[PDB]
Amino acid sequence: MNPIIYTTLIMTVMSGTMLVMISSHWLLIWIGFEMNLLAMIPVLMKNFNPRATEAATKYFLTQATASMMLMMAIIINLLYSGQWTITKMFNPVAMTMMTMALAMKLGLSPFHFWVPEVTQGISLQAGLLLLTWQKLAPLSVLCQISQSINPNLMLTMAMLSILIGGWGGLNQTQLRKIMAYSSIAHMGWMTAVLPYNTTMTILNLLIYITMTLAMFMLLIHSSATTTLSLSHTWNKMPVITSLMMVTLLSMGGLPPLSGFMPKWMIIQEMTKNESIIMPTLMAMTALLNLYFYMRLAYSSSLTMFPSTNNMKMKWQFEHTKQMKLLPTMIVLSTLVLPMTPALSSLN
Amino acid sequence: MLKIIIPTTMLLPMTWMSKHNMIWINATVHSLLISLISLSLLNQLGENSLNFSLTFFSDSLSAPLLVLTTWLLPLMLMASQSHLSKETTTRKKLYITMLILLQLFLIMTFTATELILFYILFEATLVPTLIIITRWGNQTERLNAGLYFLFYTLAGSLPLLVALVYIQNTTGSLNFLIIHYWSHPLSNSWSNIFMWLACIMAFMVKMPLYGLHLWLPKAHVEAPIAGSMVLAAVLLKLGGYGMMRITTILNPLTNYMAYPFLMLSMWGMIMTSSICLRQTDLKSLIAYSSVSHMALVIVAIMIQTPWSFMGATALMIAHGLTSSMLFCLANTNYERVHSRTMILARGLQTLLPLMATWWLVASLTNLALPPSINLIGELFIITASFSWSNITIILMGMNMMITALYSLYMLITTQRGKYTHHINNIKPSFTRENALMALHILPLLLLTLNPKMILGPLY
Amino acid sequence: MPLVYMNIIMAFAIALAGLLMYRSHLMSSLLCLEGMMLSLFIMSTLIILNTHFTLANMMPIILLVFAACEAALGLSLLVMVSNTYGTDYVQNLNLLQC
Amino acid sequence: LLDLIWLETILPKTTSFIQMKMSIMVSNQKGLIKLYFLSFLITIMISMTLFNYHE
Amino acid sequence: PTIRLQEDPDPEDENLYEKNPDSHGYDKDPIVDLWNMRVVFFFGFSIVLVLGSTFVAYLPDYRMQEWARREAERLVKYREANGLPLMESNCFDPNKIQLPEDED
Amino acid sequence: MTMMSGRPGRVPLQFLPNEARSLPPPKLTDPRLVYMGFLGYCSGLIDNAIRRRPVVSAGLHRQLLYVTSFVFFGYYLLKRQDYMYALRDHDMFAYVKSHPEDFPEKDKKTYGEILEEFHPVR
Amino acid sequence: LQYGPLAFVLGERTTRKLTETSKVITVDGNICSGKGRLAREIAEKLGLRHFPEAGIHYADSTTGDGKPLDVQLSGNCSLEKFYDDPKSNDGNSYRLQSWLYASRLLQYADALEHLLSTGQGVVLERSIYSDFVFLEAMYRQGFIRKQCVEHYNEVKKVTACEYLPPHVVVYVDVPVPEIQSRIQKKGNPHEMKITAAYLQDIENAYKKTFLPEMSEKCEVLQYSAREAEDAEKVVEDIEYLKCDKGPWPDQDDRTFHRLRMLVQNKLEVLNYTTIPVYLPEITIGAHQSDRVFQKFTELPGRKYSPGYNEDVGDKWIWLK
Amino acid sequence: NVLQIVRDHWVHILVPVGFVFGCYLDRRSDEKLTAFRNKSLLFKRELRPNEEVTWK
Amino acid sequence: KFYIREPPHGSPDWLKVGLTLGTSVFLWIYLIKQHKEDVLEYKRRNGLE
Ligand SMILES: CCCCCCCCCCCCCCCCCC(=O)OC[C@H](COP(=O)([O-])OCC(O)COP(=O)([O-])OC[C@@H](COC(=O)CCCCCCCCCCCCCCCCC)OC(=O)CCCCCCCCCCCCCCCCC)OC(=O)CCCCCCCCCCCCCCCCC
Ligand SMILES: CCCCCCCCCCCCCCCCC[C@@H](O)O[C@H](CO[C@H](O)CCCCCCCCCCCCCCC)COP(=O)(O)OCC[N+](C)(C)C
Ligand SMILES: CCCCCCCCCCCCCCCCC[C@@H](O)O[C@H](CO[C@H](O)CCCCCCCCCCCCCCC)COP(=O)(O)OCC[N+](C)(C)C
Ligand SMILES: CCCCCCCC/C=C\CCCCCCCC(=O)O[C@H](COC(=O)CCCCCCC/C=C/CCCCCCCC)COP(=O)(O)OCCN
Ligand SMILES: Nc1ncnc2c1ncn2[C@@H]1O[C@H](COP(=O)(O)OP(=O)(O)O)[C@@H](O)[C@H]1O
Repeated sequence: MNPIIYTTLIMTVMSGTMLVMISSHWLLIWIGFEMNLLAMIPVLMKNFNPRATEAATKYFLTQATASMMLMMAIIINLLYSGQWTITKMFNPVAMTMMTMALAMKLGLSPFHFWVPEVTQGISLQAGLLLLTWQKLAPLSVLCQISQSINPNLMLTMAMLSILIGGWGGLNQTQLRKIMAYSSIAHMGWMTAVLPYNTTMTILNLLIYITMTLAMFMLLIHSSATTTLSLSHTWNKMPVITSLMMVTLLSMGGLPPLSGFMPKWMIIQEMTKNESIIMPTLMAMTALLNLYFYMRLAYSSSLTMFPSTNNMKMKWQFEHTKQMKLLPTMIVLSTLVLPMTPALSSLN
Repeated sequence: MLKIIIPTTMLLPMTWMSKHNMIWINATVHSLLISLISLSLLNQLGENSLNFSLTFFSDSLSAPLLVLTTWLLPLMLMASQSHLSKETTTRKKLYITMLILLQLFLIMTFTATELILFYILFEATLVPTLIIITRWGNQTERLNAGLYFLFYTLAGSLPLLVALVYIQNTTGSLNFLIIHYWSHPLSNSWSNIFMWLACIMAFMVKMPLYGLHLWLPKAHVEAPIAGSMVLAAVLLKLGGYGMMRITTILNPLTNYMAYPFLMLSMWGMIMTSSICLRQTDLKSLIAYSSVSHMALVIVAIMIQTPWSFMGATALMIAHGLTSSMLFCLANTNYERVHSRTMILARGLQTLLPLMATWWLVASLTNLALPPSINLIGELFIITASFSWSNITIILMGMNMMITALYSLYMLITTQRGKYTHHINNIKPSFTRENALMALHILPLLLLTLNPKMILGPLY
Repeated sequence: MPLVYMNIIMAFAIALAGLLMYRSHLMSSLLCLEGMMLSLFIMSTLIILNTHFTLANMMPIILLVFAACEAALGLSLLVMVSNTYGTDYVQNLNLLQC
Repeated sequence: LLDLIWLETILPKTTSFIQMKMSIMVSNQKGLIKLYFLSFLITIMISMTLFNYHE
Repeated sequence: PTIRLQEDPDPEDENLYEKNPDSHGYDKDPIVDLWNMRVVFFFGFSIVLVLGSTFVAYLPDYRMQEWARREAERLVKYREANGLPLMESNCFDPNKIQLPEDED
Repeated sequence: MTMMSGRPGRVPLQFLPNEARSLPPPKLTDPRLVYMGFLGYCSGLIDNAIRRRPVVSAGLHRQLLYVTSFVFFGYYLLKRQDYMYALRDHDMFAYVKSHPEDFPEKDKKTYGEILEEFHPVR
Repeated sequence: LQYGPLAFVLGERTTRKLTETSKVITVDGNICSGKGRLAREIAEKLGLRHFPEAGIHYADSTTGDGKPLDVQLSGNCSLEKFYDDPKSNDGNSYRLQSWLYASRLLQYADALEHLLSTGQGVVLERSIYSDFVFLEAMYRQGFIRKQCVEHYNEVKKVTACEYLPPHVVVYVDVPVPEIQSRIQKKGNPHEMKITAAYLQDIENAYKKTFLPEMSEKCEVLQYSAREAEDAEKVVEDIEYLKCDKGPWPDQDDRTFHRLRMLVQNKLEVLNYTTIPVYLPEITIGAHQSDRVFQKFTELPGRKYSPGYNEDVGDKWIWLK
Repeated sequence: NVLQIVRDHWVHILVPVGFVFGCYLDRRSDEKLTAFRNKSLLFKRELRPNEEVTWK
Repeated sequence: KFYIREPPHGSPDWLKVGLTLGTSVFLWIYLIKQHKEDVLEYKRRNGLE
């Protein structure tokens, strides 16, 4: 693929997201989703092989079904009230359709099956893009229509997302599938607090995006897509594996690391309403994500696995392409908790 | 109290800027100086606490714990440098960095005025300990031990956080002074019962409570020597300190609620003391002894009387010192013979006489020989329990017997008898090990000379 | 609503169920996708004509445009799939699991 | 009997067994779009019935 | 190869007394080891231990024990001389306490 | 639930309205700004470490730029956060003042008049 | 500026630099045949860059300073001990074969990078497409196991598919008795132990797999021993080849861009050499790996990046 | 000759400097809690002819 | 001693170093000026001086 064509496609994906984010008309939001999907499909197939083709096909089918349900919800809302503005969604059936369609777009359980498969079938760069940038638009729409949400449905889907993310990620040896299941669980966390405070949703999204970017950039830096491939990195770059371990600690939610900030705040917010049982269950379930992060850290950093002979040659060469934003992303993903009150700037 | 906090954060770059052959010297010297500085916190008042600022305060309950932590750091530095000789410079600096971060977290934990900051620091203490255990441990089970050390803690502490924030939505503050002054009774309802359990079970799992103690033998046996020292000396006392702090809001629900934990603690001290009688590993025996003593402390905090609180404070300090000394003593033999089996090396009094004297003093202090502060705390707790109910003297009494047995048993198995014939590499004791033992043991008797400094705020 | 509105919504539901239930061919599911788009066009046109929303009369046309894109996209993918297996069967898209 | 077997059986081993079984249940999917698109249909119908009809 | 991989043999432990018969067990460098011993002994026993015990022993009475004793002596003297009871069952004056109007 | 998005008089993408100029600016020695500079220094050190350069000595201009950028962003971040908290307090006080029926200041009772149940510890 | 997407967007295009003499040339032949002299002569006459055959220490000559490093920190294999004890129980034979394949892959990447950056032709002795014959000669003699051959095939399958085959393959044919006589006259005491079965296996591997399958990609120039000394005749034969049958003419500018990004960044080239397949011959335990890596990092110009080692005379570090 | 000695033993001032800085910061923190200085019912006192504050 | 060019030479890239230092000093000067103006403006609005 031409570099100019690739740049144009990335800009089109971004422009679709911003069109969703700046629009006041439902038709323009649907158009932004359409344009984003159309430009996103070739990015998944940038390196051509049967697995990438299958992943792109599954992604296209899922997103097309979700977009059709979105259009149906918009049309029903227009039928019961001639309103095109993105607002309190005057019809409950249309709101259920919208919630289900946006959940399918986000990968929320039980519309979650496509995320691990698509993430596994594509490269690490496309996985980074899919798991970071592709969450903004549906979450922005959900934040906009939060007042008319049915708390039961989204809370059910969020709890299911956390549970399924933990359980599914428990069984994975492939790094991309581990990332996909972590994404599902974090999606559940962000959607659990949406009916109560959108600022907490935005904060959680930002922290998750920073952590995911750092993780994926570290996985790109050391060309590892499996656990056994990552177990060789200590014999080539030990600092990378050390930073990887601290990043995994932060993603696990342990204090005083930055990954503790969102959950903490979310729990606090849910106790400002009554909502006592749900945060307790959510934390107890997030312990599973912590477990498989810890297992990865055991495999890559806290123990030394056997290596190969040809690794010696790799000692003589250096990394040519250097990611400029990796150190800042690592620092933000680890040492940011003392700046917690700055979240007031989000609202 | 930044005059103690800042010097540790300065210990960090001093370690990372030191020459390759001068890290241990600098770390030890400046840790000792920091301990000397922290000695000034013992000048406490009789009515209120030393309120340094809006964020930090010193009470009569936390000052001895802070002094114990700052004193323990140089001891761990001295103990660690023997088995890390072949390690590279960067990894040695990383190990020292982990120890310094742990000490900083503990120092900030023992003086936080708010309960949520206390929670954050008391949970931040997990990361360096887990890294130390799972990276610098010796055998393969260490990984499993780390997992047992982690989730056992978090499963107890995640509910507490919820309870904490809930309280701040009801009373409007988590500051310990405002909490104490504006205290209100707890009603007898299911919501209040579960609030009590959420507030209590984290500290229970930290002590640990009998039945919730399975993480401790694993973690304390698989960890390196400094990890074992800090785990047994200070990290167990976080649960007791937190429980003594949090019990101010749980009255009068505590009388009804405590019963199962009291029975668990008493029968569990009996059971763990009995377990110590049949143990083939030397480190596991010390771990289970720690469990027994902490069960006694749990009973003391739970019955909620002034004498019981003084006993709990004294016993916590005494147990910290004694357990650290015992772990170091065991590690000397392990470093000699590269095995933890207790019957492998026998008759060591013949080969190492002064080391046998150290063993004798440590075993004597473990069984609470008077007038050591071990016995002071134990006797105060026993008197409080007798006032609570005259039948407790049975169970406590049985403990006082079994303890002595296993303690002396340990000594008799290691020092007396005839030496193993085929073990021909028992080198003479170094100055470092003898100095470590002396620096463990002398403060104990010095504290006995002046006991009101470790009796807590109820004095 | 009249009977026409429920008939159109019923057609949309039938097409959605048809897409969600795969038999063997990808082309059949693509056809169900186009059926959903057609039903949405009809429903939106009826709602706009009934209420005399003049400026909204252009929205269905725009809808059709993006429909074409979706169709083209699907067909493109279909070609690649066939080139790998010689058939358009969805049973062959099983290299990736959960 | 108590420390090495039953205290282990109840708290940590039961938890590990349950989590492993649920992980095997959740992650054992053949990757066929037919099956979980049928699941999507079931989910949509259930959500339209249980939550949407009760407003 | 009947082997599973290439590994170094397990090395034997080095004895510090072999190269330095008076080793102190601190370091393999004799000068560094000697100075480690010196600093540990000086700053552990000479500085922290003895001077810290001396400092703690002479800590000024902020717990207010002698003050409480003198106050108790004054109160006991006054109450015994005036014939008042030494201690009263009420620590608060009942004149400042308003009990509820009705107990039925 | 959005609390402050619909607040009247809000300019969409201002990040610092003119009213915020009425508040005292954060001091240049604010410990939060010092922590932001520490974050910049840490980023510089990690940048040196990843590229296999002497961590403490490799690039002084790069480390200086890191620290300066972090401080520069943190100053305005702190300004906006302080403005938001001031707005919250102002709105709270105005609402309390304008709704006296909802916030009644009832009679204060001394502890000599309130009956508190006593629960003995025994 | 470093080559990349930006350099390709504006200006730089590879296809304009190819001036009918790009012509990657490899000259194959059995052991002790005069293929090196023929390669040097071909490069001299045609004005192409000659690449001496990649040995155990090829990677050392291209990084840091060109001086070779210790065998413990580089290679961890010996050809002399392969000749002495071909059936060693420490897996020296397959370790040497695997390291040699990796070195040949690195050399091919270097040659391709030079050709694509400058447009000047390159001549090579052996290539990744020719290495397998030695492996076959090891397998038919019982020197290595079948799992070693399987691992070699996996690495070759994932590596050699990303490059282009040579334009012209030159072969020098020497009879096995003549090879033995040349080895005898050479005087190296280790090559004297090469049995005729080994050389025969190499010759069958060549003449039955290498030439028949490389004749489909491009025409093969076979020369006997006597007609290999006349280098000018061989060169003039090379100048009259009609090369329109291989993948090379079907390479447009985007595939050249991809190949150029692949040949640089040698870590990407060597990625799949160290796949986590645990054969005892090539697997190294954690303790030895740690020791050898720590030893490597203490070399005079290896701890930091090439321009940041002040112990070899690097200045103004604190402004780089 | 002291250049080498300093470059070797300059890390021995970090901890005393940190201690002094901590004392200074503690004094600065004490400076911000004077809202009830010489105002409590128990210790309220008429100032001496020369002194300005009862405690710093 | 390098066998290759080692594009980073003994002397640093003076253009990039100068740009970095200039950006840092410009940012610091702008921050100081902004803080001064903010303090003056606040004092004016609240009428302290
Ligand atoms: C809370 C209070 C405040 C504390 C804040 C939190 C902590 C500090 C901030 C954290 C970030 C700071 C440093 C980041 C860059 C570190 C990267 C690195 O590799 O360092 C090596 C580097 C040495 O490398 P080199 O000199 O080029 O030559 C040796 C070779 O590189 C040889 O290198 P190699 O690559 O060949 O060796 C391989 C090695 C290399 O692997 C590593 O070095 C691991 C480094 C990972 C960095 C941490 C990750 C990101 C930050 C998160 C921190 C989490 C904190 C929260 C608590 C949880 C703990 C994890 O990997 C291993 O061996 C695997 C061992 C497995 C151990 C696993 C434990 C790792 C996590 C430990 C993190 C602890 C916090 C950082 C402590 C500082 C570390 C230098 O260390 C340094 O020299 C820099 C550190 C000190 C610089 C600051 C000093 C300033 C100047 C002194 C004057 C002070 C001014 C006072 C003001 C008043 C005037 C008087
Ligand atoms: C090797 C051979 C050994 C045998 C030979 C030994 C020779 C004799 C030496 C032994 C001395 C015998 C001791 C007998 C008692 C005399 C000392 C005693 O009188 O002093 C006490 C004082 O002792 C000190 O108070 C206790 C020492 C303080 C202990 C602190 C430990 C140092 C810090 C190190 C770190 C600690 C870590 C643990 C954290 C809790 C009295 O307390 P006090 O009634 O008031 O004094 C009243 C008058 N004042 C108040 C004006 C002073
Ligand atoms: C893990 C660390 C997370 C950090 C995240 C990245 C940090 C760097 C990103 C820099 C942000 C650039 C923004 C500055 C340009 C001006 C744009 C400005 O006009 O935006 C305004 C708003 O300003 C931004 O929102 C503030 C962004 C600040 C982000 C930092 C907060 C992170 C929480 C605490 C973590 C510690 C931070 C440490 C910093 C290094 C618009 O207000 P408004 O249009 O009405 O709100 C839209 C959303 N609504 C309506 C739904 C409410
Ligand atoms: C390794 C072992 C560690 C595991 C121990 C973890 C168990 C801890 C105990 C359970 C804590 C749950 C409580 C969470 C915080 C409660 C705070 C609170 O006060 O909320 C109550 C409500 O209380 C609750 O909602 C609690 C319900 C419990 C839900 C979660 C159940 C978790 C498991 C319960 C049984 C476990 C028993 C203890 C563990 C035994 C050891 C295995 C009041 O809320 P309102 O709705 O406003 O009521 C007044 C107006 N109506
Ligand atoms: N892939 C290989 N496997 C085993 N031996 C090899 C390999 N490549 C080269 N050699 C050894 O290199 C030696 C000489 O190489 P060769 O090219 O035939 O001679 P010359 O240097 O004169 O051209 C021979 O002993 C040959 O065995």
